[PDB]
Amino acid sequence: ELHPPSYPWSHRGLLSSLDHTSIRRGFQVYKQVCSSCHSMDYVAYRHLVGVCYTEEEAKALAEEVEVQDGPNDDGEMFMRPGKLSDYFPKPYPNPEAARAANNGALPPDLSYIVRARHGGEDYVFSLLTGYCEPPTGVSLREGLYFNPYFPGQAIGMAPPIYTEVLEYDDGTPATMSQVAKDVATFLRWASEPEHDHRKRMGLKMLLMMGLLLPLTYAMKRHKWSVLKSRKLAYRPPK
Amino acid sequence: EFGNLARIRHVISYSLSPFEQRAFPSYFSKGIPNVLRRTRERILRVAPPFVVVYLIYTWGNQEFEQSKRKNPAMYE
Amino acid sequence: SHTDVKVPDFSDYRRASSEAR
Amino acid sequence: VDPLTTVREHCEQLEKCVKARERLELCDNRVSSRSQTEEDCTEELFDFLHARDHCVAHKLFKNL
Amino acid sequence: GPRYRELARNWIPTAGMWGTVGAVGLVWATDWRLILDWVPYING
Amino acid sequence: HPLFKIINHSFIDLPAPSNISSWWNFGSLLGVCLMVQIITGLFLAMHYTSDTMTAFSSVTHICRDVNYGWLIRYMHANGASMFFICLFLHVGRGLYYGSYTFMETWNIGVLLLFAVMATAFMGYVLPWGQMSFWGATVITNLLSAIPYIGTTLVEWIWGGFSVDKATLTRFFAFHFILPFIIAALAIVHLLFLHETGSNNPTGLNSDADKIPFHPYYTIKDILGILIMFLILMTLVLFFPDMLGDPDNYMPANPLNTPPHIKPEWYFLFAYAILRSIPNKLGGVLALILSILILALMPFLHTSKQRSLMFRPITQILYWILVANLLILTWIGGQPVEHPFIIIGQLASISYFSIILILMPISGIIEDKMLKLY
Amino acid sequence: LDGFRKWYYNAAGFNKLGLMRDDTLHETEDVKEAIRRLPEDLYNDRMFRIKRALDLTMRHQILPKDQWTKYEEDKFYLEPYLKEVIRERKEREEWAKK
Amino acid sequence: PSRLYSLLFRRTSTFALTIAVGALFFERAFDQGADAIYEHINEGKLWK
Amino acid sequence: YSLLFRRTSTFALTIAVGALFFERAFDQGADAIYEHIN
Ligand code: HEC
Ligand code: HEM
Ligand code: HEM
Repeated sequence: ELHPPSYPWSHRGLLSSLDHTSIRRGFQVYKQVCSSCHSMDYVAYRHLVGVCYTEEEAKALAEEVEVQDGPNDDGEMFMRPGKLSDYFPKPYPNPEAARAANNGALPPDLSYIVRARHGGEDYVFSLLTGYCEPPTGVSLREGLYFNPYFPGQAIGMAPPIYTEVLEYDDGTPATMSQVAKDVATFLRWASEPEHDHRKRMGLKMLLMMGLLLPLTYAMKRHKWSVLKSRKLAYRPPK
Repeated sequence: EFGNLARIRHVISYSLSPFEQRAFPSYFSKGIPNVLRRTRERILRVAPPFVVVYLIYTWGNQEFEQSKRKNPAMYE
Repeated sequence: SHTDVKVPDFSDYRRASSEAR
Repeated sequence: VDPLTTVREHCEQLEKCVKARERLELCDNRVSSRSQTEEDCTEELFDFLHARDHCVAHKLFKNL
Repeated sequence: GPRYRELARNWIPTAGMWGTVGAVGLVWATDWRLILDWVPYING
Repeated sequence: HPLFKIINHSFIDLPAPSNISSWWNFGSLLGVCLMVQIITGLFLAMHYTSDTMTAFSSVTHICRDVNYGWLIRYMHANGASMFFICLFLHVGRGLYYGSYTFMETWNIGVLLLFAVMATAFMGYVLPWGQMSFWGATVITNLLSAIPYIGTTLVEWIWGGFSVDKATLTRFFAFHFILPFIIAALAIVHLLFLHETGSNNPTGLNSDADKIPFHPYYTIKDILGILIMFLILMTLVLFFPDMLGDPDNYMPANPLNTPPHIKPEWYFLFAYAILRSIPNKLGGVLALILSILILALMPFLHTSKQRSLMFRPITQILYWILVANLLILTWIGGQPVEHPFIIIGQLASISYFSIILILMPISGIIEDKMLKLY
Repeated sequence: LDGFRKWYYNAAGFNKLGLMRDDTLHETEDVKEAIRRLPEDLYNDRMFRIKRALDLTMRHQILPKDQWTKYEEDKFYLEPYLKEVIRERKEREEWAKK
Repeated sequence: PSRLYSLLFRRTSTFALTIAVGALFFERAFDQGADAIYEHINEGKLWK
Repeated sequence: YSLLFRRTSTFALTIAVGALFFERAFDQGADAIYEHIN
């Protein structure tokens, strides 16, 4: 299988953080295009605050999807409006529903779609832009498009990003690529909500060890100088 | 414990106080020569096994690829 | 006896003010 | 215009892609032309594709 | 090793017996139910 | 004071050789790593649930909702990796410098190595990912190889027909309880050693030159702890997934098996050997011997010199052994296809022939060169 | 064979620490019995040579080339005393065997 | 009886051997006996 | 040396006080560096 090529991502930087406008744009993409079939279960409206949206913007986004509580005296499936503490919506009620609404194929939860894939984010982009006409000599069953990157090159998922599929609220031209890069950044974001933070800890950590090591070594060399200067002499009485 | 470890005789041993001596006497002055001295006494025993590991690793990779590469003569 | 040979020179090591050191 | 196509456009112009595609071109012809062969350009296509994507990515983000 | 030979003989029976004891215990503890089965006793 | 006497007797006034290199730091690092693992493990245990419905959810809740829970989890995983790095270098120091002649210390060591491998295996099963479930089934299946009682034993451990919740919960209990047994065995390891004292890289009797430990090998150990913490935090804070597998971030699907199943790196050398032997049982046995061959090592010493500092032919054989250990680590990763298999088969043959045959013959030849034999 | 033994003696490297060959023997029970039977001056030179080699290994240094131990010069002092220990040891073993 | 001591107890291993065999059989008897005793004790109140 | 390096007690005080300030200072500088990098 074709290994996805290395792309010059900003967050790939060692001391570089994630571009948060790209995470906001990639969250929009999911909200509009890929949410209806995939499930971001482990990501909730609460996680976004302080990353892509404010408290009121994320509250409005959460109030945009109703949820089910069902604790009514008799009402057992009561469907509430949804809140910040609520998690992202699910595409299908159960695994079977997924198989049913996706030609038998199960769309995997994207909660950690990238940390899952070996190629990493690159792979996601490779495929998102990897739908390709099947090389002469091959055919597929349903919604299966030869995708070189996808294992077997037969992904049930039909190509979901057509240029100008959705309009970015920021207005950045919604070209297929600009959309695949944004959703790869976002999917990366969910898989590690602390990419940035971890990197801040790594910076300070480096600096701290950077001052402690030299010093500790010095001490190691104070308390070991005594011996390292010891001069031995053999003086048989003769 | 100390005192009953061993029996030596007539071996005088001089030393200096830590604060009285330079911390890194000629550190790079002789350190480099010594490190280099050291590397040349051990490089012939250490390095050639890892060199042939590198050759076997590359070989395996390339051989594997060729193995995977379709047989042109086949299917024709 | 005990005087024939003197302290070997540690000059090299010696850091040729003590409070400062 | 999709930046992707643009980048691919240029990279494909690269002799590397040119020659790679040439092989793939011969391949597809042979695959379709030869009845005896049940072979395809999946095996060779990804060779060319890999090369193309390699250089494309090398500079694709510049547009994005 | 003549001396060793003689001493071995002396320990052979007791050694084997200890082994025998272990074997017996093993079957009982493990409830082999195959060696035990042929044995008159039956677990059920 | 009867509590301070033991502490003084083992860490302050202990007579240590003055010339031991940085390799002698590594065992102390292992002890620190053990604590670190225990501490991080305790802070994983306050939020982890050993239920197959909720184990992956609890791990994601640790990474996403607990304050600095991602830090403690990835510190635990990369500290297991650092534990195995320090363990391999500790065993390599023991093999190179002839420290296996301390036979009781060596045997308590190989018991500790078996316990640490079992602990890491069940700990890797614990997050209940795709890779954990298929990995568990695989090694549990290894037991089935047993000639007569194999099936029962496997089913016992699994606690059912196939690994399922029954396993996860008992694996959580065993993974919790074994590092304390490892700590007790490490105390026995330290005791069986102080009776004899540590060895030196020259391999000679260092009784004429011994120094205290408090000011000389304590600040060293502190410096080694600082360097090991630097490598651990640059493994955690910068490349948190370079040693793990991506497929462990998917939930455990019994209906799908990840096509590429590879045990973690530090098990790879063994994995290679197992795959190499055609017979299943043979593989299991060889695998075990792979670790056990070490225990067998103190009976194979045929030289009149303890260390390899003055033994160049056995030095060459030792570095060839390290070389094909790295080769077996690589092969395990490679899939089943030519020519990875042949290398694996040879590499295993060369590994067992160098440890069993070539080193004692080389030691006899080296004794003959010095007009000793 | 003589020149190749000198080359191996240089490649072994204990002469660079000023050691003899018999200083490098692993102290088993027979070796410690042979060391105990040494005269006082030979024992004191052996202990000083071992201490100096340990100090040089501590500082990661070697002796200057004029101070190394010439293969030809090395003396196998412990050897004579050792053979006896082994001989006596074997005799005793044989007696028990029989 | 001296025979017992002379044959079964004198040799420590036999001392164990007899214990081992005894254990192998004790279970059978004790189990069955206690079972029945229990059965009799609760003669009528059971699943049967 | 005559203030914080003469007797252990004096040494202890400076350590506590200095550490007290170094903490914030380190974070502050890190802020610049972190923001600088990003
Ligand atoms: C209307 C349907 C639909 C939309 C829209 C959709 N997907 Fe999917 N996706 C699927 C189905 C069905 C599968 C499972 C197919 C399979 O595994 O063969 C899938 C599988 C995937 C996989 C798994 C590939 C692998 O390695 O196994 C990734 C990654 C993925 N989708 C990403 C996306 C991204 C990114 C978007 C939008 C930005 C998106 N999808 C939009 C239906 C969709
Ligand atoms: C008593 C001490 C320990 C406790 C309480 C403990 C507890 C846990 C718990 C609750 C988990 C599951 C959650 C997680 O960490 O991901 C876990 C995982 C793990 N533990 Fe331990 N552990 C201990 C010691 C060790 C040691 C000593 C090792 C190394 C041999 C080890 C290796 C692992 C590994 C590899 C994992 C899987 C990490 C992952 O999910 O990616 N643990 N441990
Ligand atoms: C549980 C992991 C282990 C820990 C924490 C540990 C710890 C230690 C410590 C503290 C010492 C004394 C100082 C030193 O390290 O040199 C030591 C010595 C030693 N250990 Fe380990 N050890 C471990 C595993 C092993 C294993 C698996 C082996 C066998 C391969 C081993 C063999 C030895 C030997 C031979 C010594 C004596 C070394 C010498 O003085 O030359 N240890 N160990």
